[PDB]
Amino acid sequence: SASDVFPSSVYVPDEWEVSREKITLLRELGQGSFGMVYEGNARDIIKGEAETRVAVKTVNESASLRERIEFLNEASVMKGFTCHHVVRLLGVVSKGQPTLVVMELMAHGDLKSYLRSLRPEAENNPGRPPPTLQEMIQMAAEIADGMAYLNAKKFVHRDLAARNCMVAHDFTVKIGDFGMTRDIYETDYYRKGGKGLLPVRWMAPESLKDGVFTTSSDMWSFGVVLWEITSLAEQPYQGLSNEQVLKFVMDGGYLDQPDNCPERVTDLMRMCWQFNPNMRPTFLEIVNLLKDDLHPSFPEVSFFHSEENK
Amino acid sequence: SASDVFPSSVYVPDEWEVSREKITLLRELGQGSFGMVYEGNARDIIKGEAETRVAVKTVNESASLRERIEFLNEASVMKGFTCHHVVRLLGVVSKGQPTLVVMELMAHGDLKSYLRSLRPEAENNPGRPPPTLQEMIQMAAEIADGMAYLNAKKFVHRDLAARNCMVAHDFTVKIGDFGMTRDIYETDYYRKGGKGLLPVRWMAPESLKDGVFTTSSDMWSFGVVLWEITSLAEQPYQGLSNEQVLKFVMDGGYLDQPDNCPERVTDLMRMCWQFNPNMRPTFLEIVNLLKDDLHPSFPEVSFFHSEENK
Ligand SMILES: Nc1ncnc2c1ncn2[C@@H]1O[C@H](COP(=O)(O)OP(=O)(O)CP(=O)(O)O)[C@@H](O)[C@H]1O
Ligand SMILES: Nc1ncnc2c1ncn2[C@@H]1O[C@H](COP(=O)(O)OP(=O)(O)CP(=O)(O)O)[C@@H](O)[C@H]1O
Ligand SMILES: [Mg+2]
Ligand SMILES: [Mg+2]
Ligand SMILES: [Mg+2]
Ligand SMILES: [Mg+2]
Repeated sequence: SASDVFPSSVYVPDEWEVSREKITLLRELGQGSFGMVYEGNARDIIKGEAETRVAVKTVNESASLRERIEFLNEASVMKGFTCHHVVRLLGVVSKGQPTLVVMELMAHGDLKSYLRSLRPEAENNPGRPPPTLQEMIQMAAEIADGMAYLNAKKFVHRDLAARNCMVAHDFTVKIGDFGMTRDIYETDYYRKGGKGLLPVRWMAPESLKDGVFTTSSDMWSFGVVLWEITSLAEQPYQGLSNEQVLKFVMDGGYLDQPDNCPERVTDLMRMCWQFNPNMRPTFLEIVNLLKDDLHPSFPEVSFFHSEENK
Repeated sequence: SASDVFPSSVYVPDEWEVSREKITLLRELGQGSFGMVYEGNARDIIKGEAETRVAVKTVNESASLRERIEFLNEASVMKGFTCHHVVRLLGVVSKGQPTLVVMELMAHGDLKSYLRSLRPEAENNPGRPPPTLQEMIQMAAEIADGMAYLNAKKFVHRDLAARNCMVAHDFTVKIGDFGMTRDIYETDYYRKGGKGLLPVRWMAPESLKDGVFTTSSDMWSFGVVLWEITSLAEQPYQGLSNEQVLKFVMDGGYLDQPDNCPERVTDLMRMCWQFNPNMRPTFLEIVNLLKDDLHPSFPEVSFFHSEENK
């Protein structure tokens, strides 16, 4: 026997582990500043499905230690989430280099790019109109549901923005990009000490001031996401500097409604941009304002309608 | 930088990992033939709970390679289950020796021992009567619910018996012991080639004959569990040899009702012991026969009543 060598050498297998050769990579779907996203195809990673289209997130070998730490923690938080409106983790490859994070493919990429492509002028226009009021309401409901779920799990996303909302083949939007996501179970807030690049244009006054992040500051970013949707992904506060935005927002400033913004959307933004974080709605309330005019499938898949929303 | 060393050395942390020093062990709750079960106490393994009473499963260093393999696979299947009527995995310790599997404490141990302790004669009698009809129906419903869940997840337990049903502080019974559990997703059965000690007294005729195991053969074992409950954990087929049991059951034999067995319990056994596996009920049907006379909390916690039972 070599049963003494066993507990030393083979450990409890990680459920999430997929064998590297099961992954075939097709093309680049995105370059971050240190993170590649590929479209790919995977053999036998979902029970019953012989092959599964997928997105594969990696970090380049130029990744800093901090970047590797963050990707590592992004990978872990994703393991805990199961929601139709949150980008699904499907597997991890940790045996060898590079480390792959395998996720459901969101075929139309991120919302920001998607919105910009729907500008009439866009060189990459897909041949359909910009979003209808209906579609914008459906988008908002999906995003808020997904955010509602994460808040029910006691995480604050901290980086909600159209660039981090992913759009599927059927046009369903889902929250992605959990690098900045923090557990808030014990205290209901996450406080950040000083230095650390986070985009000030999506941030709540209190976060700008005290580095405090709550589900209510996610609500602030949600308003900015509504704004991107109704402006087809303009730059918020164009022609002001980050520094100028910081001051303005901390003083009570916020964005204007985009031209011809629907009154319903405008109304949600006003709620999102209440200075007092206590006064902003919850994501569950957002979904509740929208629930009567959504696709019929929404109740069958949403977090809001599920039993888990106890 | 040493960012090149990182992907080599630190991997995605396993969510289930608990640090060994968080575990304090109090006393032995059971010796298997190669597996210790301890009562213990764990610091900070459930969010919100400062300390958690627990059961800790290990294997001794005398464990064979096959035994270590099995414990390893028992640990993995448990990771996938979340049901009030299935013994909950809480964590694993894989850093160092020995490997610990940390589970919810089932304070009254296993049903078999529990039943025997309720015999009036028992030296270890706790000072309460044997189980009432009501309590036996509640037990049966809990076990069938738990088995219903596992079947919904496409696993066949293969070793259901009072010795593997665990009894909690509040007297709730839950399925445990997944060493023999097999995935049946693709085919709906698991076939076993020849050698491998499995107790013939809990087994279906077709399993005895063809080494085939289905949810319907789990239903067979469920009947035997009803029998143990109504006989206060007698030996099934006492005074016959395994060999004799094999032949008898394969021929159409089964157990007699125990003395003064309730007609309701008798009725379930008859269903469980239909020779044709197609003719036996499903665990969901069992729970459905029992649902109107169960504790009020049953619908709030059961698999049967949950949305997941889609
Ligand atoms: N699951 C998925 N399916 C399809 N495309 C995806 C995808 N995840 C990301 N992408 C594409 O790649 C781009 C970058 O994605 P993501 O937001 O995950 O990268 P990132 O480099 O910003 C992560 P971080 O902010 O933690 O460094 C997205 O804007 C999107 O178009
Ligand atoms: N979660 C738990 N809480 C309390 N006691 C437990 C327990 N799990 C097991 N025990 C006690 O230890 C005994 C052995 O438990 P278990 O059925 O897991 O051991 P085993 O050695 O039979 C596993 P295997 O069949 O895979 O080798 C049980 O009959 C029970 O009394
Ligand atoms: Mg990036
Ligand atoms: Mg991003
Ligand atoms: Mg044992
Ligand atoms: Mg056992």
